[PDB]
Amino acid sequence: RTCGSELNMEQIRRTEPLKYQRITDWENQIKLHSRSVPSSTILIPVVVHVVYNNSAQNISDAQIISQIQVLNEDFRRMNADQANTPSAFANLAGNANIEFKLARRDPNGNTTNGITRTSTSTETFSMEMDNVKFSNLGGNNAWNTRRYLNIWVCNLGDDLLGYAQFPFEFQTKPNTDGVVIHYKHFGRDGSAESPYDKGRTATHAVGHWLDLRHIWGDDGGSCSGTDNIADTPNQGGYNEGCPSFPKTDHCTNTSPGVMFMNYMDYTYDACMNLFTKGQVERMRSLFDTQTGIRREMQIYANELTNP
Ligand SMILES: [Ca+2]
Ligand SMILES: [Ca+2]
Ligand SMILES: [Zn+2]
Repeated sequence: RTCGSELNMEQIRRTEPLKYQRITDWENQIKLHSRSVPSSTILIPVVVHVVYNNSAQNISDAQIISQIQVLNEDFRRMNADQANTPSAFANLAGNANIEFKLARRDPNGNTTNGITRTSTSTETFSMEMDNVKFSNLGGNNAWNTRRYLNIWVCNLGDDLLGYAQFPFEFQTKPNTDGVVIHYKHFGRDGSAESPYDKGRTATHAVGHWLDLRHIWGDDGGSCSGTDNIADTPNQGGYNEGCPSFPKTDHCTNTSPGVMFMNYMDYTYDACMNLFTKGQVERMRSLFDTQTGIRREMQIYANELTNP
């Protein structure tokens, strides 16, 4: 598994002090136990931009709808494989109470099914250029990122499964906010290629878009980086595949060990089955009705997701 949304804090501090200051300011300013975090289901209008250079990349509506279903299961703890969560970690599992719905009104007020399809001469898209997010670079412009979650689906290449933009970048880069997913790994079963065939590449990416970091701290394997979530055990490097429970490492060397089945690890889709309650608090805090960076998304979410 490969994702382009690392936050290697040691590297950022050494090379980009303004970015480092923005992240530390971000972490100092989060108020998880605020009275103005909504208690109700948070509704997210989604628009999926299919950007395709061949027929394989022009994935079906059924395939896209299955991804929306997977997001609703994972973000509402309605995933059947929650039965796989070790009992030692089950008391920490969270229900984000976030719902996703394809948009039914586009930004100019036209009716839509929430899926855009754009043909392109670009053979492979680059995370560095973010070219998939711009019509003039062969991709497709984002839809008002204060009101829609944009999910681009394209050919990212054999190595990258997806990438997201973090919320601390929203103020400086609002037009590229959203998530990009490799077309081979979008939706559940169907055209999705094993072992990333259960729609978890988007769950993981959407977690980044909702302020979560890789559980091991993007620190090359050390015990020094953090994901800023206390209820995710300190972890060395990423886990891949599907380890056996319990897996201990040099950072958490006692049972129940590391939470390799967390969506924010790098394990196979079928190996993942939970967010924690700490991760859920972080995600929902973005919708704080007083200071939540994504609070405007709830104002017209109902109108934008009704035909
Ligand atoms: Ca942690
Ligand atoms: Ca680590
Ligand atoms: Zn990631």
